[PDB]
Amino acid sequence: LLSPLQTARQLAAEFALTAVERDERGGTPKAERDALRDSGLLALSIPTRYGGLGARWSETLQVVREFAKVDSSIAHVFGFHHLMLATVRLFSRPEQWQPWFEQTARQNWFWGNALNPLDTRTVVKDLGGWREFSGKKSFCSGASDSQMLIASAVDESNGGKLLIAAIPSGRSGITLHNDWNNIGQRQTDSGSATFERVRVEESELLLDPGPLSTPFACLRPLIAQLTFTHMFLGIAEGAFEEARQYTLSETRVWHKSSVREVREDPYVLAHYGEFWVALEGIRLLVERAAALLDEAWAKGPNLSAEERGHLATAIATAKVAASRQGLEICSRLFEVTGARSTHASLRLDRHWRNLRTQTLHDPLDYKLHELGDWALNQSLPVPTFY
Amino acid sequence: LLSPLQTARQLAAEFALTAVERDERGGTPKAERDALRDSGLLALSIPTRYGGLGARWSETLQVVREFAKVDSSIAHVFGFHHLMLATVRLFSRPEQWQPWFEQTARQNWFWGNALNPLDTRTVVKDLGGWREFSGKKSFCSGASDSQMLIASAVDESNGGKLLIAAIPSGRSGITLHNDWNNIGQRQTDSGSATFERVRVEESELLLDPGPLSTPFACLRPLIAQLTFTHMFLGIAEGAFEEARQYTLSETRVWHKSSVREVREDPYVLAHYGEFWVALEGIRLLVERAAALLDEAWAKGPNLSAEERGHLATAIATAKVAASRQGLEICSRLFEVTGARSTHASLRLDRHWRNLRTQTLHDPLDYKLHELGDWALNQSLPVPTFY
Amino acid sequence: LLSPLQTARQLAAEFALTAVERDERGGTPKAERDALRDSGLLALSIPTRYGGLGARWSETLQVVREFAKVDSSIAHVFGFHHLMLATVRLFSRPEQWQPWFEQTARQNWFWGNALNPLDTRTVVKDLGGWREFSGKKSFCSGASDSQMLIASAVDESNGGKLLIAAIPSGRSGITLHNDWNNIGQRQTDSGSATFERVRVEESELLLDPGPLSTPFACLRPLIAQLTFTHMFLGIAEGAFEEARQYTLSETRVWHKSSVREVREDPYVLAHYGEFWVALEGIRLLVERAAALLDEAWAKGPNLSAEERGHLATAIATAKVAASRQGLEICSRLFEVTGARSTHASLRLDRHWRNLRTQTLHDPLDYKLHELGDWALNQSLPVPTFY
Amino acid sequence: LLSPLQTARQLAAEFALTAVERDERGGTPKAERDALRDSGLLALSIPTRYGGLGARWSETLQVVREFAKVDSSIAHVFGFHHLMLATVRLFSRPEQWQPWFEQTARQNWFWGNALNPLDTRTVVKDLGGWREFSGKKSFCSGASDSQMLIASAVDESNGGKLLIAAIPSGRSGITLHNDWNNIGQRQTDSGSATFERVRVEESELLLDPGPLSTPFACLRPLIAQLTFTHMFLGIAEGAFEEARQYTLSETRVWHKSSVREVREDPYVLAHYGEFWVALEGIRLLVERAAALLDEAWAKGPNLSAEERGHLATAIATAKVAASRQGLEICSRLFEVTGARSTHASLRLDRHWRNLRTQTLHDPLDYKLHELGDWALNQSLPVPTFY
Repeated sequence: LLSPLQTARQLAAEFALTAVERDERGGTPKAERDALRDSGLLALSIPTRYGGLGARWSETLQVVREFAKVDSSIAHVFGFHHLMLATVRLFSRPEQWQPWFEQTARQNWFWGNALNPLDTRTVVKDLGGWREFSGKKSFCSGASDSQMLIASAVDESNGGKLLIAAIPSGRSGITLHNDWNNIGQRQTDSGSATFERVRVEESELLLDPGPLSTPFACLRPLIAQLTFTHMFLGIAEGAFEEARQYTLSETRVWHKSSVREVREDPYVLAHYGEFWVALEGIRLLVERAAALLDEAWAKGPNLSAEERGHLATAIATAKVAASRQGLEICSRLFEVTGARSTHASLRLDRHWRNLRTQTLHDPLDYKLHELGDWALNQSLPVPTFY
Repeated sequence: LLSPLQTARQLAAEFALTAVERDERGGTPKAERDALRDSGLLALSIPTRYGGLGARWSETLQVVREFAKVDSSIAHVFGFHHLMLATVRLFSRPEQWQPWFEQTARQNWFWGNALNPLDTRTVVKDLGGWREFSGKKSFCSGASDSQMLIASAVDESNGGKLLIAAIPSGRSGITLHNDWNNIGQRQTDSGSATFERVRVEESELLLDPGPLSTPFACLRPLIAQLTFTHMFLGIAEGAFEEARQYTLSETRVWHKSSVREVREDPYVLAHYGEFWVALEGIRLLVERAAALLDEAWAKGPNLSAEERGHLATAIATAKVAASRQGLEICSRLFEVTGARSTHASLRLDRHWRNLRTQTLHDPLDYKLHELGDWALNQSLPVPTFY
Repeated sequence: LLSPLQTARQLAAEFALTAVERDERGGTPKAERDALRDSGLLALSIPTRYGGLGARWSETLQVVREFAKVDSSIAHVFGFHHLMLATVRLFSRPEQWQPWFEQTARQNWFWGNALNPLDTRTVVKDLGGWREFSGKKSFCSGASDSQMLIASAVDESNGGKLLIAAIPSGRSGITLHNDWNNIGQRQTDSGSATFERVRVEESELLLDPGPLSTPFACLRPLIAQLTFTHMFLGIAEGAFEEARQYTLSETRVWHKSSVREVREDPYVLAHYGEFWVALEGIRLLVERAAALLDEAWAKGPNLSAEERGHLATAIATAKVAASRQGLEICSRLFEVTGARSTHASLRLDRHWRNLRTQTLHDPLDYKLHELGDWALNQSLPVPTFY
Repeated sequence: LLSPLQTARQLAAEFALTAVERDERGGTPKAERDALRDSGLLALSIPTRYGGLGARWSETLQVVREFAKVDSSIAHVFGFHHLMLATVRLFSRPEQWQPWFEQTARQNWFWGNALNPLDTRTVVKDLGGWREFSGKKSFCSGASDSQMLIASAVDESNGGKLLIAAIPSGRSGITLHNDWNNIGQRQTDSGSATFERVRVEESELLLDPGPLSTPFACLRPLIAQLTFTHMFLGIAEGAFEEARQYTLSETRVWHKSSVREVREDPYVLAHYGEFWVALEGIRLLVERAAALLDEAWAKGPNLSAEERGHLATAIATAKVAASRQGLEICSRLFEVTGARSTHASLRLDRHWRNLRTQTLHDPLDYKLHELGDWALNQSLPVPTFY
């Protein structure tokens, strides 16, 4: 009866009831992941001809942003789920990803991450008709309580070429350790995994056209980067709104203030003006990047390298603004909520913690280096794994 | 044969040949204003039915922004000219502004500013069938070398209510001092004037609906504020482009640098990345406000107070970002141009000086206060004179 | 055999072995407080003629700063203990504070805080030869596991004047709730308490000269403010040292870096240069304020209001720099420690959490307001309760 | 009748009467340089046994700071004059610098700069008993209206080794072009020069111990760096004080302000609090560097490399804070002086211009790299020319 956005807004209102408790507990949010299974949003990005909803990427990422306002962990695993589907859609043949799309929309499969282009501990051995992955991996976001995984391994014999495959999460030889113990993103299950002679069929390798091939295939790392960017904006929007309610309800004026109510304090209003200017700038940069992704995705295999590069620059521009100005909002909001807002039962610092931990996996200094290379030299970004 | 934007860019190229020498000289850019007269751009905002070009406000403000990249003083007087035309359009009867629009488009009249809501020195005396303005005025931007002026006066008999009129710039009793001597905006002719029993006919009064009346009439201060905003963006864009060319042509690497060329220095590239993130955020905010102005203007006298309020918030949001981040670009650009870019023949500081002097008339602390009142209390800004 | 600074450093080393686990646990650090009892440092500020160690305030605050580098909660309760001793020294007669100094140095009494000038719930009733406190109090830092408390109450019969007393922490009618549950300062025991007809003798009242009386007595709020300031500097120094060791031991260079080791990465070195500039500025400001406190304290009751005012300005100046630049260090350090430094077993965010929660009780916007009133108008700050 | 500091304060009060006019004119401040000749301050740094005043370096640099508050150009040439005397004192034999010291104190010689370790256009040829310098030089601060110059040349035959000499400014073959045309430091005469077969005696070469030899000799670039640092603080202190007088005298409240007078506006006072916190931090860092220079200078040829390095780090720390926070003060002060403070007759932007132009010859990014190398790796700075 409701559109995807309304369905996501209804789920997020329910997630918000337990978001503070679940930040303290951590672990796997089994009940929340089951609600995502039952809502049908796991097929949001799948076209209608496969039983999906057929949303544009801007709409899919809008839901990730909506979840990140109340629960950035749920947003992370949800956004990564659609990133895994985008991975098989871009790296494999239609004979592969079409059945995967159909089965996902029908059985509500949850896709987790086991792909790390820097963790080289997992290697692949060829046994003729099948492959075997062996080694350890780190940062396996969404691996727990998932049906499918995107797993990677290095060749060693082929100069260390990276190999990507789509395998069931419960396949023999895969061990999810569930050792994720972080200060933020505490319910993304980004722990480690162990692969011991994990059989991989040739029909499960994502080779045509494979990673980092056509500019269309090179949308994969950009989708990953723009997924985090929508999460960052959502975190800041959620921290801003929760700070707004605390200021208006349970915040007393400083005893030296000239205003009787905190709604009219000049310094408080100045802080809120700063938050607004920052958020409005981030919103437009993120949404423009989302619109450019929609138009680039529509090009399909005809996508040009120049258009891919202009999209990469727009995404990184939004990601820098979302990272820096978003983190400043999550810290400065305490100056308008008051000394009583630091009570442990509120966990108001969770927004800063979640944003602080995720903005580190992609150092801002090297993104500014790339944006400056474009601004000064008109150099397009080089396609690499995210 | 050429669109107004192409005509503006062609003028801006010629203006740039003398912009540095004219910044030192100050005074009235008479040759540059005569080029605007012969270009037809003085009728840009006038609808085609009155002999004008019929551009939307976003297109007119884009030309203001394009002139500001090379000559912010010309952009200032050009934007204020169209602001004066919007003043009679919004405040007076069609029997008044229609002939004014017709004669302006036909004779290329240059409209100047003699309106100062915060200067109480000019008073109006009612003689019966006509009135007379008497007093002193300051900040009369574009008054010199103009054909018409928007002049204001206070009625000390009616509690000090402000009265606005449109009178010929050379009417008996009007004396222009040409004492404009400022560190920035040095060719805006913003000196002082003296009114000695200047006759004002009743037909020249802007009374129906008059200033600060309907939401449509309350677009006048927003157009003024958005005109400065496009100028602020243009100044920053011009300083960026000029710094870019200097970095690529004359700047030498520091002797202790790691790169052999300044194009690859990581600190230089990081600075340009910061400039790009800042500029892209300003550009989207400014263009978004321009689009809402187009949509608001199209409503005409059916414009609601709520839609006017959302436009005011969008304009102020873009003005804060353009003012703060723009001035930071005009200062930090010297860190990538080098110690030899401060030669007085280049006047590279003129962008900073122009932006620094103009951001003072609208103090940012009170704009942040207004934006915070909306962000926290959802209070729409009260329409006032700009 | 060891100086007090050497004894403090030796304790700080042992405290650091469990500081991370105790930050998660919260509650009362009973073992750490017993170590302070056996170390003799509870008599650090007491003159040698009363059995104490006779340190100057700069030396006592240096120990607070040294404890804050590894355990800001212990530094908080340790600094407040000496603040309570300064309270009776400045507010009461020598016939009162001399025996208190003697017994404290001889029995290693731990003095806690029950003073809250902004909590009007505790009232005093005059029964004739004695009085009784009744009401509820919050933010009772160091009240648990303490021998003496500085308690306050309001006299609703005399216009609400605040009355301060020094009473045993275990006197009949005093109930400690131990409900302190905060994101930071998690072992300061700053929970709430309830006073049920708690008898207070006239000899226990701090009336001569009493609070906010002479300039010498007005040093009490400045000592409190400077105690937090040394804690803020210590937190930032501790976070810096811990980030330094992590950078040199566990941090790995970004895969797109230009250096083979993280020690030579230009962005990493630039961050550490910013931390050094920030820390050196804070250190000098804090130590300069400590020196003026020593000189002010030496004047005794001959202290002038002007010298007290210049000290207040120097302390607030150092507190602003320590608060703002300190918190920035605690956040930006993650950009040089890396994505693997956010593991929950390290609790590297504890420095930010501790500093973020404590800077809220003294809002910086009003400290800047006070400092501007001196910088512009040369107006000395009015002595008030801290 | 007056001490050096009082004499400098009396000169600076007279310089301030014409500082605004002379910023516009530029050129050589002949009258002001003659006042320095007549005051005896040109012998401030010369010991008493040579007819000088015998000031410590902290006192000499204090005068440079005092001049920079009213006239940064005069401060620059005055500070460089004593830097030239320090050059012969550190690089040459007492048989050379002692007569130079005596003649300077007796005849009030003004020493100018012609030393540029990066401008390699001036070469030296050996003719047996004498040398000849030939080439062009840039940035010859204080060369005009001077009696002695420190001139440098490259050997070419000895692998390009730099050679430094002290020669009379009016020697045959030297041509001072007086083409200094800059946006700031407009009266330092930092134009170019031409050397055509300029004879240099062997007794005029500064070779024992020569440049960059002993750690004591390596104080020369540190004195140069600390001279600029005192100038930067003086510029910011002077801009702050001139802004203070304008705010209190001729600054109107914003018409939307709640305060009746500008002395009590909350945003204005906040800005002044920010200025105070910044200035106080810079003052302590600069003065601590000045004290360390005094103690290092007293070591003489016994100065250790470690003590020289710790001084270099302290100086650079003060220089970064003085450069960045000083420039921010010179820009932000316009937000408290108002829109009427940008009048060209005030030249209030001259403080920002002077500081902006000088902070570029020593890029802050590479100083932070050096301070970070110490903060992280305990690496002392490498002695190089300034």
